[PDB]
Amino acid sequence: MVTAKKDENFSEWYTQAIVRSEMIEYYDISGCYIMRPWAFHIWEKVQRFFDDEIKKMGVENSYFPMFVSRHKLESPEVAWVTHYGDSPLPEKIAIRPTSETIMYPAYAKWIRSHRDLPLKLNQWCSVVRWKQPTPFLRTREFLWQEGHTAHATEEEAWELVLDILELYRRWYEECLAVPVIKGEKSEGEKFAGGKKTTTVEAFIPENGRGIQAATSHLLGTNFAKMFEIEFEDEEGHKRLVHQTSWGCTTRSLGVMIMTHGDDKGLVIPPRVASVQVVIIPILFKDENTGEILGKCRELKTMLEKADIRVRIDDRSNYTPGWKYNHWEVKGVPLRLELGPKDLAKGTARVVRRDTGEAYQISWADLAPKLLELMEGIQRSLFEKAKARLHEGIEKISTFDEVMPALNRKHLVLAPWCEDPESEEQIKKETQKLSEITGAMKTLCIPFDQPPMPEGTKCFYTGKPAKRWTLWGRSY
Amino acid sequence: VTAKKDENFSEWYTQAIVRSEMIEYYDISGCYIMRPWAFHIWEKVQRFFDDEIKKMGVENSYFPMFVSRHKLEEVAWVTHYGDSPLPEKIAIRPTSETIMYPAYAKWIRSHRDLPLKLNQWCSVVRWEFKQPTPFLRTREFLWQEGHTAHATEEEAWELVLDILELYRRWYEECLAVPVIKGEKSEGEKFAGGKKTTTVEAFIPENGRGIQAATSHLLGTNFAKMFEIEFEDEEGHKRLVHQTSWGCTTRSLGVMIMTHGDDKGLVIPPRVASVQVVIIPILFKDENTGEILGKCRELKTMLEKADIRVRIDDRSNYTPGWKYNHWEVKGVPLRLELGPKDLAKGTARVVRRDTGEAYQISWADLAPKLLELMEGIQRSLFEKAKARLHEGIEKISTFDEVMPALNRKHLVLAPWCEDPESEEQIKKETQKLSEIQGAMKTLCIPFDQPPMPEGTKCFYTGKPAKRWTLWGRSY
Ligand code: PRO
Ligand code: PRO
Ligand SMILES: [Cl-]
Ligand SMILES: [Cl-]
Ligand SMILES: [Cl-]
Repeated sequence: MVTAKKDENFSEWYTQAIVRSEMIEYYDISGCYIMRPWAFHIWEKVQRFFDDEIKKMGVENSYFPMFVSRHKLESPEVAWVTHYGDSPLPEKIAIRPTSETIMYPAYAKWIRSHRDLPLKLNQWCSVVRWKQPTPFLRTREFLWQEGHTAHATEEEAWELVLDILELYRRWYEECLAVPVIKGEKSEGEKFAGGKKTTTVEAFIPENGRGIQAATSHLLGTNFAKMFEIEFEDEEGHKRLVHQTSWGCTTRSLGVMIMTHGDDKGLVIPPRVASVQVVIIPILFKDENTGEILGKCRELKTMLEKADIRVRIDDRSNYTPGWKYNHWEVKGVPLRLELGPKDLAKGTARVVRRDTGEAYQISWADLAPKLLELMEGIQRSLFEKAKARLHEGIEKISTFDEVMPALNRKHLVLAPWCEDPESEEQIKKETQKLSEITGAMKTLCIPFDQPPMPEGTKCFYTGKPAKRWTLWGRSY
Repeated sequence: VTAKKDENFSEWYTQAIVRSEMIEYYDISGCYIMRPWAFHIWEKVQRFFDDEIKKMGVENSYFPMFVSRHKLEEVAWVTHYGDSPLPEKIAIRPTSETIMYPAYAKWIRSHRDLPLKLNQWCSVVRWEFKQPTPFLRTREFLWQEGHTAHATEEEAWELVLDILELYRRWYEECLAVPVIKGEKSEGEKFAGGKKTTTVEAFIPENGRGIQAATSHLLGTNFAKMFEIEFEDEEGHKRLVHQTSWGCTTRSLGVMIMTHGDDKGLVIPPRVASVQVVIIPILFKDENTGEILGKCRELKTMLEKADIRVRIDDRSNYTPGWKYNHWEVKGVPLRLELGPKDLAKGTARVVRRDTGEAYQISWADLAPKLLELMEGIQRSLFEKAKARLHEGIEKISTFDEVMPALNRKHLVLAPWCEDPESEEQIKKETQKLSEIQGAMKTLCIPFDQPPMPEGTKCFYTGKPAKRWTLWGRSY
């Protein structure tokens, strides 16, 4: 059971929710965590969804080495292997922080003709980047997928950037039921070396902080010229390829926990629940023990015929109430209870994890009714989170409105001139003002742009505003 | 491929893997990029094995790749991040055991907590490889590693054998590679384990056995080291009985070696990223769409029967070049479509393993190909199975060893299972080859021939316990 309240000590609540649901075991090396099966199931669900979808686009999986040489890599985040035993290595080598400099010389070799394009590769793997750490959200080693494509034209690459971003929106919004906002990163927050970076952003109300949930980069021709990735044209001329890079990590899991967890623990959206329905037989004295177990197995068969993922917790060595607490901590969306009274009526009692509402459902009606309940729960998790997001964003016009909004734990949407030095000035000014990390930075320039009335000044510099921009305190 | 597989096998292997586009080289020695043509085979066997161990209640997990100095008291030391030194150096994991088993000691308290069954899909780094080659001797490789804890030895041993059977199916049903189940000798088992089981394969071209996968009955020794104890139903503290089991991308190497021929790779249809390559008979600048349009219609029809299909419509290569290209990659089936094929409603299909050709009506295309594919798969297995049984000589005395070794064979010999005799045999077989390469045990096969009363060990003279399989090996 969880005892910390989510709206009181949020970080203690998070620690308790992920430990007591058996998702995480803490580790002696700061920022590394053991990922226990209950978490890994969710990761497998979202991985299967994303892997199928990118296969439909013609992306093929591959595996590149986890080590990278000093020359190919050339910064402060990179872990260096420098010794073997007590002897120093002749040349130190790095553990991959990301694989651009690992794959792209191979791309340079593999690409000769426009007939070789597009090249579309993806890798499921872990990476290492070395603030204070948080399980799932900021860890030193994390699991991810990284996709890397090369195209003959820029327009084709950008289309792929946007298709991938849409997939990431589905990953968060259709699987995890986490609303996100699509936008571009500012020039100082984008991938180093790339042309343009797009992103989905999520919000965490309890601390009012924005978090980058996934990114899709138009690399353009910048890496192509640094790695000499050229192809021959139909015309016969040599051209640089146009590249994209895109990645998504186990941060998504943390975002889901924070988004849907409550004072009793996890709430797992049915689309990623390894167990959607847990069937709990109520055995007390020997009150029709075998008939109960048999009817439970029947119900499991019947529900699996509608592709519902069902476990029967018929373990002897635990009490039913213990089983209720266990699967509630764990976040299983639906609990089905069956006792001698329930066998007598031809019904079963069903409790939704998200709200606690109980239903008596006859056996014949179980499958369609539970499908309806699961779709209701998924949709309701999403809509409540989306409402919290809508009320977490203040639209403002001048700098004076910023500190009040931030202190309500809100994001700000403000007209901005998009000058890069102004972002640094704003970060430092908001840090200083919050003293009396507290800094506000750009989360993204949203795709969905309100109208910009003629003569709207930048909310900070007074120069003409270019676009509406989403700022907040960040992860 | 110019090297001949029976005549210069090392060379044949290197040429065949590179010309097949399965791997790419890298600027850090011993590391190889797995390109999709090979990674897809990994993905298929991974999915099969993972489905089957999930049917057993094994669940996947992830453990960090670093180990502290504190917890370790020939490791790779990470000592800096950026230009900044770490306060204390950390290390890259030597074992996963050293990270998982303290966690196991924490998680297991009561008989209620058993059995615990975990698996990890990950990569592994080994820093001392002698001279590298793809899939066999590499600085980094992929694998799965399963670790379980049970309340009794019988349950753990049951799982050891169930996993071994899954491994047999991995090799034999996916990769069409025949393997032999057995238990390792005392001198070749996992160090602190009770019993190690193995599937073994055989490479006829150099006559070497190669270990395909291992499933260990660890017993209670690791439980004693790490204090993985549980309280049983009567209140007593007992030690858990552990198992571990693993299998690696070396499996891909063994498939190459088994099925490849002088033209190059032959990939079993069950795991081939492309099962059917469609080759339009065209030449540059001629494309009117008639031939490519029919090729696309055929692709759609074959994909409806869940056949994995690729069309090679590249303009700059002649059809002969493409035939050679896809044969060197080892696509099981090629479908040639040209002007007469079009003008008569047929297609010409060629099997990669035998070179036999079929003129097939478009209507019959999808059924027939399914048939062809299953045939190819079965044929690949049974031919290899025959080679395996022709490579094993059943002997009785040491006198027969050196001849059999020189026929590039394995020997099945009655043995007293004394470990020192195993190391003596390694030394002598080795000295004899030098004067003309050592011969070790591969396994004691589960399938034991009858042992006539009073048979003596082929080397020591003492009473024989069991028939043991010996050979040179990888
Ligand atoms: O690390 C990143 O952000 C990009 C996207 C995935 C690969 N590299
Ligand atoms: O190295 C081995 O053979 C065993 C397999 C699982 C982990 N360790
Ligand atoms: Cl653009
Ligand atoms: Cl069950
Ligand atoms: Cl020799």
